[PDB]
Formats: sequence, C-alpha cells, structure tokens
Amino acid sequence: STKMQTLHKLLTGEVSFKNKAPVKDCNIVHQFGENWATELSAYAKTLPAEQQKIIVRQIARVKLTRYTVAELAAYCGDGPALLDETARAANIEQGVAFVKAKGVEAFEKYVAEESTNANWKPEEAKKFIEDVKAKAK
Amino acid sequence: ISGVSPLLYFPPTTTSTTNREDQINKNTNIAIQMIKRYKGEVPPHYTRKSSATIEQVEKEIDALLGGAEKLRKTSTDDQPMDKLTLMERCLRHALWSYHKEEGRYDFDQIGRWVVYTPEDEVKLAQLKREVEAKEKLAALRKRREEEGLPGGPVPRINWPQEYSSFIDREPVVAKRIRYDTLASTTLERDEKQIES
Amino acid sequence: SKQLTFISAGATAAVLQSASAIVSKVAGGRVQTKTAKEAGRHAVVVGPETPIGVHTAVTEVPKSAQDPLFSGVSTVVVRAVLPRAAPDSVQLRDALDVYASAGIDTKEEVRSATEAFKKSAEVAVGKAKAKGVKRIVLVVKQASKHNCINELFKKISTETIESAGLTTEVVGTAAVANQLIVNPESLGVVLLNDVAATEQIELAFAGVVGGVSRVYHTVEGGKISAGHSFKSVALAVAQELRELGLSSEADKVEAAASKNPRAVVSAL
Amino acid sequence: SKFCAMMDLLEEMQHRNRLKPNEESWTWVMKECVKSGQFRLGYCIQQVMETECKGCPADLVKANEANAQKAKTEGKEHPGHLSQQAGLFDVKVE
Amino acid sequence: RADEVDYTNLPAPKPQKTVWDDNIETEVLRKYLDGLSQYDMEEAKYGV
Repeated sequence: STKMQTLHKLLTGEVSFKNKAPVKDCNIVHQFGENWATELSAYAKTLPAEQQKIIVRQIARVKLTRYTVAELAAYCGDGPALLDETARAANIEQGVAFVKAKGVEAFEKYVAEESTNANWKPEEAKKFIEDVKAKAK
Repeated sequence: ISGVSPLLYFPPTTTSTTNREDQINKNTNIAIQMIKRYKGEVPPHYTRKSSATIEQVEKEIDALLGGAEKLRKTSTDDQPMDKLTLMERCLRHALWSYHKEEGRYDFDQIGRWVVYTPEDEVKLAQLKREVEAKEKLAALRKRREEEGLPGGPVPRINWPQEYSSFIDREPVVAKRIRYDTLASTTLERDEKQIES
Repeated sequence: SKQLTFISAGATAAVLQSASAIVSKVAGGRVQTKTAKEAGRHAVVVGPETPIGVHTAVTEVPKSAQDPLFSGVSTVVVRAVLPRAAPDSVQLRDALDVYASAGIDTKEEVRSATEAFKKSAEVAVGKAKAKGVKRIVLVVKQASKHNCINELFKKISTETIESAGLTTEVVGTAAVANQLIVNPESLGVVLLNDVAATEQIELAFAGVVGGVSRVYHTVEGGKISAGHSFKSVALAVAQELRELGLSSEADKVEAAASKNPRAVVSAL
Repeated sequence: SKFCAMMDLLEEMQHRNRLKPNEESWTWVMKECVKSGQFRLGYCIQQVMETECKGCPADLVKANEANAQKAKTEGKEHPGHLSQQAGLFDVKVE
Repeated sequence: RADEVDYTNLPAPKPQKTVWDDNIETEVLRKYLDGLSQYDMEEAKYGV
C-alpha cells in the first residue's frame, strides 16, 4: 500500500526524491522496480475517476521522459505519438550508415556491445540488426 | 543506466566530412580576431631614419668586435669591466632582443647575452619549454597524422564501465558525444597566418 | 505581390521543400515566397538553429493544437537570444565568458548582452503580467564554464523583473527540463538564458506538446514564425498567413497539420 | 609488480636464509625489467650483475637501451606532472 | 513489521574524473583538458 501511495505522490509531484533529482523513467526503475507502471495501473483502479486519469496522464508523460532532451527535440517535432517511429527510423538510418562505413562484422560486434550497455534483450538486438541489414539491400 | 534504453549509441559522426582544412581555417579566423582585440590597434607607422639589414648590422658588429680581440682581457664577474666588454654586451643585448622578437631562438646565445635578472632567467626558461614542447607536439601529430589516428586528444576511458557505474543514461551519452567530437575534430592553426 | 521570407537554419531540404509546396498550394500564387537569411516581418525560419536578427525566442501552448496528453496546460517558455554574428566569428554567448578568462576587455560585449537581456526580460514580464502570474522561473545552466554569462543574466533579469514588481526563482537546466516535460502545469512563465542546452529544451517542449510554432522577436521590432518539423512548420506558415490577413487558408493549414502531420501538403 | 616480488624474494634468500644469488637469478630480474619496459630498473640491475656477477647478457643490455630510446623519443621519459613548472604558492599540498 | 525502504532515497551518481593519457599534447592542453574534466563532473552532479 505504501509503495503505491508513494508512487502516486511522486508522479503527482507532491513527493520529491531525497536529492530533488528529476523523476525520469530511469530514476523510478531504480526504486519502484522495472514494472512500476504495471503495479501502478492496477492500483489506480481502486481510485476515483479523476485520480485514474491523472495516473494515466502522468505515466504517459514519464514514458516520454525516457528519451534525452536532444532526442526529443530532434525527433518529437511532429508530436509525441509519432516520436517512437521517428526515433526508430533515425536509429536505423544510423545503423545503415555505420554498416556502409565500416563493414558488417564490426557492425555486428558493435551492435552486440551496444546491446550490452543498452540492457537490450537479445531478441530486440537481433531484430534490429536484421532490419538494418534488410534495409541496406 | 537503470531500465531498458530506447536506442543504441552510434558514433555521432553524422557530418564526418569536417574537412581538416575548414576546421583549421575557422581556427585561424578565431585566433586572429582575439589577438587583435587583446593587443588593440596596430601601432602608428614609423619611418626608418637609415636603411640597413639586420644581417648587415650583425656583420658590422662582428667586424668591430673582431679587431678588438687581443685588446680584450679576461675579467671576473666581480671585477670592473673593460670598455670593450661594455660595448660587446650592449650590442649583443640589442641584437639578441631583436632576434628573440623575430623568431630565431638560439637558446645559448640568447641566454648569455640577454639574461641578467632572475626574473629574466625565469622568462627564458619558460620560453625554452614552450618552443621545444610545441615543436615536439608537431612531430607527434606528424607521426599521428601519417597513421591516421585522430588528430585531437583521446581520453583514457572505458565506456563499458561508464554505463555500468551510472544510474541514468542521459549524462553518459552526452560524455560520449562531447569526447567523440573532440577526437573527431582538429585543433591546429595555420601558423603561417598567425605569425604574419 | 506580397512576400513571405523563408530563412533556413540547419533545416533539411525536405522540410524547406515541404514548406514551399504548402504555401504555393494554399496561397495560390497571390503572395510570393522568397528565400533569404534575415528578416524582421512576414518571415518563417525553418530549422533548429537560431537565425540572425532575433533577440527573443518565446513559445506558448496554442489551444487549438494541444496534444491530448497536454490538454489544458498553459506555460510560456521564453528563451533570451543574444545577437548572432557570422558562423566563423566567436558568438557573444561564448565571447562573454572566454575573454574574461583571457583578460581581454569585455565592455562592449557586456553592453550588448545587457541590452538583449533587458529586452527579453521585458517580454517575459509582459507575458507574465498578461497571464496574471506573480513569479517567473529563470533557467541558468549551472556549469562552471558558464559562470559569467549566467551571472550577468541573473543580475539583469532579476533587476528588471523586481523593478516590475514580480518575483523570480532561479533554477538549473535538468530539473526544469524534467519538470516541464512531466509536470508543466506548475510553471507559468519560464525564462531561459542563452545556452545550447536551453535551445534544445525549448525545442523539446515545442515538440512534446504536439508540435507548435515558436515566435521570434527581432531587433527591428516584430514577430516571425519558427518551425523545425513538418507539423511545426505547417503551423508556422498558417500563423504567418493569418498575420497577412488570410483566415480561411490559415484554418485549412491548421486542420491539415492536426490530421496528417508528416504529409500536410498532400492532406490539404 | 613482478619486479617487486622477485626483489623481495632475493632479500629473503640472502638475508634471512644466507644464500648468495647466482647469475641465473639476476638474469631473470633483468629479463622482467626489459619485458615490462622499466628501463631505469634495468640500469641498476645491469650494474649489479657487472658488480657481483660477471657482466650482463649483452642481449638484454641492448634491449634495455632500446626501451629507453622509445620513450626518449615519445615524450614520456619523465611523467609530465613532475616536469611542470611550479612555484612557492603554485603547489597543491594534498 | 518495521520500516522496509525509503523509495524517495536515491543513491547519488558517483562521478569519476576523466583521465587523459600523459603525452606532450596533454601538457600543452593541461589547462584546457582540466576544464573539460571539471565541466564533466559538474554535468554529472547536476545531471546535464
């Protein structure tokens, strides 16, 4: 009960972190868990409609916060709903340029190393490398 | 780096064609402008009363001091000097001040005939470090350029550790961006124009 | 007969071509569309980069183009823009901080910066008074490098605002950016000092809201529209046509932008 | 550090066990100094072999000099912070 | 049933000062490189 109450206050802005740090996707994951969104949506159903709407809106804004400011400015120019596709296309274009620049095997090792730091799932990394390779030809 | 990130990092070399020429040329434009402001205005023009070259003056000085060689006598640092020695010191001091302002740096003669006060000695020692260091830097960059290694400095970092040690990805990415551009770019001026 | 001045600052050719097609198809040829690098009125600037001749960089949340996520939000983000010199020349925002370290005199540059901040402060307080807010939020990057430009910015912005009778709250860049993206209803008027990070924050806010057109106030006196994406540029053109005295055309462009952001030209 | 361990081992052998190191032991030390690039320790070991033993393997002496030449030309003969000019009030006493 | 955890509490991001290789190029740029490291640490502490 306390965790959900704390999370609701945190998203609403009533409750601040110890060091007044920004409430991004990364910050929440380190305390409330990776799936903080899942345990919050179910809890919100036990609240009036107004609170439910606020929780949904705050969750959506937090997800948009998962990108850096530079990425948002470059890719979120034409709305947030189209942000994900635009960001994916730009990343794919970078992959194509990398492949055309320094071969494929190095790109394969590069993507694998990037997936390590990215915490990317192997399936997602494999899908990305296949997509960029297909885009090349 | 907590949480699954949206995108993978790729070298931010989108404008990889940062032609070394242009970067150096822009550096030249920046450097000259600041130097002009710091100094101020070009000093008012001066017309020479007599025409003579520095080489001719040096040759005349050597000829004048060459005849008076037997006449010269070893004098200790703590003994009164000879008229000959006084003339030699003055002439060489002026000549080597001119040469140090021109660019020729014979750090032995400039030491003997220009260094009197300990402050002067400190300034000379600083100059010797700068001249030799700049020179050896060019040699390092020369071999570096022949190898194709990035002209700019590269820090000794292990980014795989960096992502691991952080809790948010935004600052980590930015650091890669900054140091990637630093190494990607060149940091040298067109000294021909700087000296001019 | 009439003229619309298109400025390009770091914009891809695709966006500029899209803007030219939109104006030509909507206007119908009555108003010509000329391209330049500086203007004071009837001007649309395409691209993230700041054009030459703009001192204020205000942006708001238009009611018509509010994204469903950000419905009802009302906050005005004004970025102060110092005079822009040639790309090769050292910019004032950097000269004001590096010359002091090098010992060079910084009197004229300080005077120019002071004038720019005063104009930006006057714009910010006017917006705050119009909206009725009592306190504004100054944004200054807390990096050690920018320990002089921000100091002057705070010294002047607070002086002008306090003279006007409103309150000022100073904050950094990361905290304000997170608040503006997550909880923007708690900020009424936010001024931003002239830094690259602030420019990115302004663009991110203009895009996250759903795509809007920024307003630039120039030295000559006036307002010019600014966009960076297909939707933002389309809204910028629609506002510009409205200023020229075209209501139906402006509404059509706005409707097309709302419906089909990336392909407004074909949509309308 | 391999060199430190071997020197300590020799110290134990000569002092706390009363055994004189032979040529073989010193040669191993010299090889480690050459392999590790520590060209200054090689000079000291070179004299030690020339003093206690009968000279040094000329192969290793030349190699050690070669190591010195490399950083003699690379601007890494002395750590730079040491060579920085300092002053009475320009030194940071941690 | 005692206290479990302060979800509000967050471990501060422990900064690390960037270290440059000791070459002649570093000595010439010692002041400039040091400024970059200070800026990097300031960015890490504040966040951006």
